[PDB]
Amino acid sequence: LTWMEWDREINNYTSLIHSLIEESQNQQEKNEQELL
Amino acid sequence: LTWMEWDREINNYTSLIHSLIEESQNQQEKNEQELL
Amino acid sequence: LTWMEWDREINNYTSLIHSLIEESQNQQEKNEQE
Amino acid sequence: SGIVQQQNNLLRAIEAQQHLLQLTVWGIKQLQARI
Amino acid sequence: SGIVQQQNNLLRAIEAQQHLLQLTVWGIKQLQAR
Amino acid sequence: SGIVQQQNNLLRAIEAQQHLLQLTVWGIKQLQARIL
Repeated sequence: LTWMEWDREINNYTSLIHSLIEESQNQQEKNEQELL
Repeated sequence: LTWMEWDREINNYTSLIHSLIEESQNQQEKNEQELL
Repeated sequence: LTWMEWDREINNYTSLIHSLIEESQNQQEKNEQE
Repeated sequence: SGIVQQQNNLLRAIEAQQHLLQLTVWGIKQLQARI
Repeated sequence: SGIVQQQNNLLRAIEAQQHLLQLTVWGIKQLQAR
Repeated sequence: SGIVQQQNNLLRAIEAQQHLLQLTVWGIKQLQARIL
């Protein structure tokens, strides 16, 4: 592993994280309207 | 962002999440009592 | 805390997280079928 | 109901822990550039 | 399905946070190693 | 109960992750005193 690769992996997984969370928000809000 | 701000932002988020976890713990305890 | 200890607590919490996640994988598979 | 609230709780906590992750990533880059 | 999917998302969120954790630990070790 | 019991798991990894996180903070504070 180098500091260059590490940067690339930090970026991608940060992106994945932003991605998954945004998607959990949509599902959350959805699961709630399904409940009210 | 400077180092001094970083320091205070760690404390804030450390506290911010300690409170969140404590709330999750409480709900987990209530969902488990309800489950049984 | 010392660096020697730090290295050990890292390992230990890292292994626990991995047991924890793999269990969630176990469970997640179960839940998706029932 | 309790399941849906814990999901919300879990998510908020994931978010707060993400923001702490960016701060630790920030500090690592700072230090690394400095050397 | 909405509840079960959310659980999958929460898990995947964790799994990826865990990879970010391992990377920062690497980063901290390299710095320490220097 | 499957759902409830798994939420116990994900809550538990959160917590362990939080503590791992607190460990990386410490490491970052030692490194900043030395460097700088």
